[PDB]
Amino acid sequence: ADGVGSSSGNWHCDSTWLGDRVITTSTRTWALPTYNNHLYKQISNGTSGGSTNDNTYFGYSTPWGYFDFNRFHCHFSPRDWQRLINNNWGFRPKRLNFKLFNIQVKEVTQNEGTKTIANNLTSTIQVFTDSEYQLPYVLGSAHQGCLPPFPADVFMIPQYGYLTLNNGSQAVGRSSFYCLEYFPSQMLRTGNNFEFSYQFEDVPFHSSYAHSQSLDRLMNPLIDQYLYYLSRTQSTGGTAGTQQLLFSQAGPNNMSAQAKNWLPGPCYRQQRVSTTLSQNNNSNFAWTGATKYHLNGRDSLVNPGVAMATHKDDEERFFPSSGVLMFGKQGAGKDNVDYSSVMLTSEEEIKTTNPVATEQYGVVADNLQQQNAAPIVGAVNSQGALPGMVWQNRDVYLQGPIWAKIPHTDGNFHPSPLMGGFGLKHPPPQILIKNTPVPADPPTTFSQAKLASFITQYSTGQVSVEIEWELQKENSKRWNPEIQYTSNYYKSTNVDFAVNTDGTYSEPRPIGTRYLTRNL
Amino acid sequence: ADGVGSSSGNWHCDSTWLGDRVITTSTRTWALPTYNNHLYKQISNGTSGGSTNDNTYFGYSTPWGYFDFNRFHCHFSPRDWQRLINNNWGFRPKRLNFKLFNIQ
Amino acid sequence: ADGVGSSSGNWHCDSTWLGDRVITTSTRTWALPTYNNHLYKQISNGTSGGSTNDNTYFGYSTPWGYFDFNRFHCHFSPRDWQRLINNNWGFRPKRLNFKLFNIQ
Amino acid sequence: ADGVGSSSGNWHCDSTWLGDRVITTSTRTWALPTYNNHLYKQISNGTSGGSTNDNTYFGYSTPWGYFDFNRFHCHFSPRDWQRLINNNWGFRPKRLNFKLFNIQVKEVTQNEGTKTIANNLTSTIQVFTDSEYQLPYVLGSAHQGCLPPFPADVFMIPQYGYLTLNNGSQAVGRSSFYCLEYFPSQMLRTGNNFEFSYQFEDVPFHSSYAHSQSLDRLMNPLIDQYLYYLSRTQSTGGTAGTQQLLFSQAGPNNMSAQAKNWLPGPCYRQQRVSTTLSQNNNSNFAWTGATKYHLNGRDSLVNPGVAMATHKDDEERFFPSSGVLMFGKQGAGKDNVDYSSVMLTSEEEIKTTNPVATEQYGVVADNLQQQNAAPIVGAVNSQGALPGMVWQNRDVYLQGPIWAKIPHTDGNFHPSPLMGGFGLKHPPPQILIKNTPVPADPPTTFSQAKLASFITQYSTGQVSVEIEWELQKENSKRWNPEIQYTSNYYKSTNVDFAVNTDGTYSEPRPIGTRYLTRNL
Repeated sequence: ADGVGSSSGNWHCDSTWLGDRVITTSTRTWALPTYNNHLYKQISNGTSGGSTNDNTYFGYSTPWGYFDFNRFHCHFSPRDWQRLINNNWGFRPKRLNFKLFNIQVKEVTQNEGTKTIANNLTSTIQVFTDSEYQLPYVLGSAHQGCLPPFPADVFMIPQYGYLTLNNGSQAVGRSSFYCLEYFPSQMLRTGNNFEFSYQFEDVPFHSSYAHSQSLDRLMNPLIDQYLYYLSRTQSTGGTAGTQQLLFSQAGPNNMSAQAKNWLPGPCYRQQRVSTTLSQNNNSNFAWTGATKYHLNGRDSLVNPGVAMATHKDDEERFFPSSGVLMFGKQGAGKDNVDYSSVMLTSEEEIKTTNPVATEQYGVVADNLQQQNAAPIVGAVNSQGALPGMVWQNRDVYLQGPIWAKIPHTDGNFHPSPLMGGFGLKHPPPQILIKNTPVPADPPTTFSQAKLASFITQYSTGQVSVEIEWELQKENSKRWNPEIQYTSNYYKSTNVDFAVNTDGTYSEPRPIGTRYLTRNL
Repeated sequence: ADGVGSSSGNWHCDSTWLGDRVITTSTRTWALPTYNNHLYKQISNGTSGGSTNDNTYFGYSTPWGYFDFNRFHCHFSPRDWQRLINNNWGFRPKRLNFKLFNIQ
Repeated sequence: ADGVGSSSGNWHCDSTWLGDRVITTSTRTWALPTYNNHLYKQISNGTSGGSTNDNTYFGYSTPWGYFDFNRFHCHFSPRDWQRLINNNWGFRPKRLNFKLFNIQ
Repeated sequence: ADGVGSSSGNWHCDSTWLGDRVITTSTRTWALPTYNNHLYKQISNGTSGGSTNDNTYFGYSTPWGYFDFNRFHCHFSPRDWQRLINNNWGFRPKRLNFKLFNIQVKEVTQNEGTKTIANNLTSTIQVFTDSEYQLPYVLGSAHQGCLPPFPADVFMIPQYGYLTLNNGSQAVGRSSFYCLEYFPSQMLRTGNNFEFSYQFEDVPFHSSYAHSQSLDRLMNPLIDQYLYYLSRTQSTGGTAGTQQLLFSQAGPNNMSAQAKNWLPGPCYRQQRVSTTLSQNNNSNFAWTGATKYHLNGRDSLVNPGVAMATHKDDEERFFPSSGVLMFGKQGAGKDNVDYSSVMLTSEEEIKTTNPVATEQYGVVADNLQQQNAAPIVGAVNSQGALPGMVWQNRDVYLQGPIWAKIPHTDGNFHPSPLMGGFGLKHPPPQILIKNTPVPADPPTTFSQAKLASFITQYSTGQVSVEIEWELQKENSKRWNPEIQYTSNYYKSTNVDFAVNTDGTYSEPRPIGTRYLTRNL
């Protein structure tokens, strides 16, 4: 059986492409510190400080840590991603499998200036998975702390905390406080290992492709319609303008006037920003000119927002202020970092079905005309969903979030995450882990107070997560060649998606999933 | 079997409300020092000192320690206490179960 | 069998809280008059009177009456409502049963 | 089957004396009116009026009525009572059986000055028995409204109401309100009948007998004791009084000094009142000089009190103020009625084991003696229960209550009712009855308000209750004759326990149950 001298598992990273299933397994090495000196702590931010009313919060920061595998590049190598996005229309997860193994718990002490570290063989850790969804589910907010993209990186496990209802910095009566030690957990020593399995609930395949037809152009270019439209309301060419109702059949000449069975997806406008600096207005409109939503007296910037085409044809320089997912390049600052450091994603492929983010949805009439009163047409900046309306969801990326938890609520509309992903009602249960506190020597005379002196301690180990995927094979009679994701053919100082001289891994650009085409 | 590298048990805190039975489990981490340098000692207080006649005693202080779970809040969370006292007229214990494990 | 001198049913008001099911029964005493002297009648309101255009209607008023149990407090006592809303997240009806009896 | 023209049951009054079982059945005719016009009503009394702080209450008066059979003479004829109390030591109920039948519901209306009454054959009544004990249990307070003693009397069913926690006339948050229509009840028309059965929980036989030995006299009159007592602390007869401890054996000469294994029952003193007017003090001490108990700021007279001998030997004129059960003679007023109208019961038979009500329990020392300080002895007026203490319960009467409900509580001491009776934890379930309201003609145009106009209506019928009893036969070797209950041999204007010229039944005297003797 297991013991201090026999390893708890084996390293696995691999991808098994079998028919329609691709099974991706991965493994990393982690280190879990001691957070908050084994304490839960109230954390809050009020408007009495320098903070504003939108930035207030109230919540708790627990000593527990948690594993987050929720980004795609955790599970896919750039070459396995290329096989996926080039050769397949859609993919969805089926089941996953998860393991902790090879647990090394280490005590570390300080004598003057020297440091020394040593195994503690009797120490434990605590691991439970929240499979009844009874805790604040904090995954899916696109926080840092995921497994690294690159299998040779060692990563620090992030601290678990949660937010609760507040009023200002103060808490209200509905505010919940959760004690994570109040669950059953599994205590593991260095010989022990951990495992669980999970099976995804049925979800629509992520549709990875671009339509080969725009929504308005579904017509036959050759044949006229038998339907009529109102072409001309005035007498044409005569010495008088006497109004006369003239009708016409729309056809290849006027295709903007044809009747159509469907409408574009819903529009919620964004502000337009140009990459060229000279064009943008001179002021700071980033927050002020932003598109926000007002909930309970707190203005919240709308990010990334509803899926909407980034820009129209032959304008690549304009992008919606809050609209696009923005990834930073390797080694980029957290605050006020210049444009060249971030990587702006763009949705070109949904221009067909979805309206441009920075432009109006359309035009409606504002008034009832009269012989005296001219007709007036207003702009529709924000448009909810109407019957006969189709749209595309936002695209997933190699760097972006895999799924999200659909909040438990009375109703939702198209419960698909706005960052892109797979909306799940019962998402993969978040896994929590902590170093079991080991006390320093108590006094020899009894004391009621809790023990405030602990041994400085941390643990390390190996974690493996294996997700089975369901692929939708591309079956198409298109004659000409597709567009594929290909690496740059020309020479470069170093390979892309590979280490540099110093060993720093880097991902040069965001890679979306839609290179294939279908008919709209 | 058990050894230096395999843990002796798992953490359990939970409350199972089932019909008329509620089963409350709990777990804590403790530290047991060395009392009296491994000695029994006579202890006493007389009235010959500043003490009065009511406060006199005679007894022994052993090196042994002891577990006391005898308060309610050891076994109940304020929310599990609210389910109890709001929804039920009476309650009595039936049986208990006790474990030490993971000894360092 | 039934007749003029034997009652058609028994009074029932009660609430049976059993596991996940709560079964609420209720009983009332009613009186049904003669409406419209046994007549259907056209009723309407036009804008030619003092009424406005939004308040116009056209319809019929029948001699028939109808039972409406469609409010919650018909079926729940304030104490049975407190057991519901305090101790449970969600509730939905499953089936109902309805009786007229003791007709005078 | 049953109908309007066939009767629902037969009349039964009888007593079956069989071995150790006596089975007493009874039947009466009742009339149940319409109380409160079919309304529950808050009732209260505050101290803001003429009322005092002790007399405040808060509660509700329901339209429902209730059957009370809880007095003995409901179930026993004076001759059946004589067979019981003369020939048997103890008796307890076993089971009962209860029936309503022959239900006549009648409407009554007023035209000018004339009155007219008529059957309503379709009308119902509602009857439930509260067998889960979920209502205020109001039986056992010795209220009026029981079945009449005499089978030929027709009695009016009393109104049901209950009291709840108050503060002043106002109600507190724990105050309960009960709606009796919220139970399942059985609705009966004129053809229907009602029945239920009930089985008494095991109870100690009521001990009906007087002890033939006093508690202190259990000794042998012939033989001395081997034990010694302190007879004399001083030198006797000498020229000096030098204290010397002398001991002696108690015997036939001094039996007050003997050692004894037991003590008398507990004592809570009462004030002594003489029937002779010249002896009593001149003032009104009835309430002021009373023995009361103070509960939640309300002084409550202690009535009848703990069982204690009414008076000692050769004093029949003194009685404890609140101590004795007091029955009124036939046709006596409710308020300030003269002495000759009430019938005072007396406990002679418990003088043996129990202390006299109007006298102290005993004497204890108040101080530690010294050669300087004389010994001081105080009186014990109220004495709780000590180990090695025996007593008798108060006696039941032909007119008095049969049982009581032992309140549901964490603890009780000797849960036997202080009025006398059988304390039951699950007493016979109180039976509630009401006339189902029948509306007067509603208006022809709908109205939200509840229907305030009803048909004036009442019902009548026949009720039967049959109780099986368990007797403890008297088995005794006493040579000489007992004392028996015998009617007056001498002539009189009319028979006792029988009608007078005008048809008025009367019971001339209270009849206790203890004429037999046992050895203490």
